[PDB]
Amino acid sequence: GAMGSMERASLIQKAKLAEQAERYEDMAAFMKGAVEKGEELSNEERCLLSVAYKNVVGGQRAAWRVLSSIEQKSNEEGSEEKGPEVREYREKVETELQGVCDTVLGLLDSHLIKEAGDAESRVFYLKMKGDYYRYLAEVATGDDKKRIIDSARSAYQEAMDISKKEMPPTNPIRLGLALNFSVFHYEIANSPEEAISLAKTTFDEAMADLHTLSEDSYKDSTLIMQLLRDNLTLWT
Amino acid sequence: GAMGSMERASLIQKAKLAEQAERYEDMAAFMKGAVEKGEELSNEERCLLSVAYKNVVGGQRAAWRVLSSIEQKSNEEGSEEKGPEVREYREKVETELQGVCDTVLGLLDSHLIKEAGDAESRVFYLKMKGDYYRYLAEVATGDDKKRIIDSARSAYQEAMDISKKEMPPTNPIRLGLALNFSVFHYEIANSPEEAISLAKTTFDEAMADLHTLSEDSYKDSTLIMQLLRDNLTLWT
Amino acid sequence: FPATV
Amino acid sequence: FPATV
Ligand SMILES: *SCCNC(=O)C(C)(C)Oc1ccc(Br)c(OC)c1
Ligand SMILES: *SCCNC(=O)C(C)(C)Oc1ccc(Br)c(OC)c1
Ligand SMILES: [Mg+2]
Ligand SMILES: [Mg+2]
Ligand SMILES: [Mg+2]
Ligand SMILES: [Mg+2]
Ligand SMILES: [Mg+2]
Ligand SMILES: [Mg+2]
Repeated sequence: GAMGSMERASLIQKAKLAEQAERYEDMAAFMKGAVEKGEELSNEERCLLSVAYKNVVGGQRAAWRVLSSIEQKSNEEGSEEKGPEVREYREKVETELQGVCDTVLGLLDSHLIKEAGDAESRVFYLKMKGDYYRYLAEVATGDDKKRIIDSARSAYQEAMDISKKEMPPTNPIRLGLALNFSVFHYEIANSPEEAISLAKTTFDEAMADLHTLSEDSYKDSTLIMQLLRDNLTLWT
Repeated sequence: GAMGSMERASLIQKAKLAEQAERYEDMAAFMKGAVEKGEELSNEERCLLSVAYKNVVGGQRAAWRVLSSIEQKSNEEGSEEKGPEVREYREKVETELQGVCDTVLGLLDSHLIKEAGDAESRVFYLKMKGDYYRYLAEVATGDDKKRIIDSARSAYQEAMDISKKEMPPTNPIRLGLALNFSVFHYEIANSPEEAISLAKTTFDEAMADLHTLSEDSYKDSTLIMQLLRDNLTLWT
Repeated sequence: FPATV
Repeated sequence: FPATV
């Protein structure tokens, strides 16, 4: 690790600076170094890790979609042949994206998940595992595609089972997990009815529990509930 | 060069793809590879080179400014000591920025400027040379700062002298050079009166030549004239 | 695209 | 910041 010589606390401090400067690649590298110190992460530190990689891979996904669309148009009838360059460059971006996903999955497997015993940590890491397998599935076209999809499903499912047993229905991590697993069903698994059912039941069961919350918790939960509603509106 | 094995035309094609995907680091790497083929660049290719590096260094400058502001606040009275991390990370971003500027300046010196004989190429490369020395000056605090400032000044001045002799006053490259040299005077050289004079005279001499232009050229020239006006409004 | 967090 | 191109 190039971060092996930097103090854990300094890595965390610099991750926060990198976030302020919108330097998400640096942020991710600092958080990878922090994870590799071997200690468990606090709630705030788990948020830093997830924000850094979500922004890095989100930019890669957006670029991959632009290039994939150009590549599809180049393969339509009446399109002038332009050579291998579009495919090559799409492949370059795809391979980088896969590398980032493999890095995150590697941190989760070595050894964040196995030491995560509380629901708030374990559900969040298993949600991340589902997310990064989902990003791998978005670009998969080969003989492991079904296994990649199933890996995402299995991680999400374990997170769901824990979240339903151990968290209230308004817990933001439970809500965000459900939001993303619902998207998995709709976009990856060819299961729009499951996606819709999950989003609706999650939203309704959260609504019924809002009365138990403080004003600040209510704000946190309703924010994610609105995302579930936005997806339901998109899908119906 | 990692791009040494890729065809020039393929590098240009991929630079255009990278621009569409907003992958400016890749764009810059592809254009560096294209320059290193040793052939002169067309007008479109000079635009690709400048767009790629302007976006890379522009992001570095924005991040450096965020970090420098945090570092200044940390050095005020009543600020709790936070250790060397802010300075270290500002220095990391600064060193990367300097590296990009040195790379661009190196391409200009080896050998874009010396083979550029037409005004449209030579003025544009000398403007770039001024710009990248200006970016080095923004972060300079040491014993070479005056020489760095003078290097920017000298490049801008040579570009100005050529532009006034060889281009009409509405030429967009002449206008953009004047815009940036005016900013150099205001922000780098502690010469706001020179900055204002240059912007005003450039704007007025362009106005008087608009009557000679087609509708499309008029659009191109008035776009940059409005930037000169925006700066004049900021400064007066 | 749909919303994810 | 002022405008540059
Ligand atoms: S962890 C980063 C801080 N949180 C957030 O940015 C928002 C979207 C406000 O909250 C949530 C809520 C639930 C989840 Br699972 C996440 O995951 C990143 C974020
Ligand atoms: S070279 C990139 C294409 N041009 C532009 O983006 C705009 C700003 C429209 O035009 C100009 C005009 C004059 C100059 Br010197 C530049 O330099 C990049 C750009
Ligand atoms: Mg230590
Ligand atoms: Mg591939
Ligand atoms: Mg169920
Ligand atoms: Mg060749
Ligand atoms: Mg320095
Ligand atoms: Mg003069």
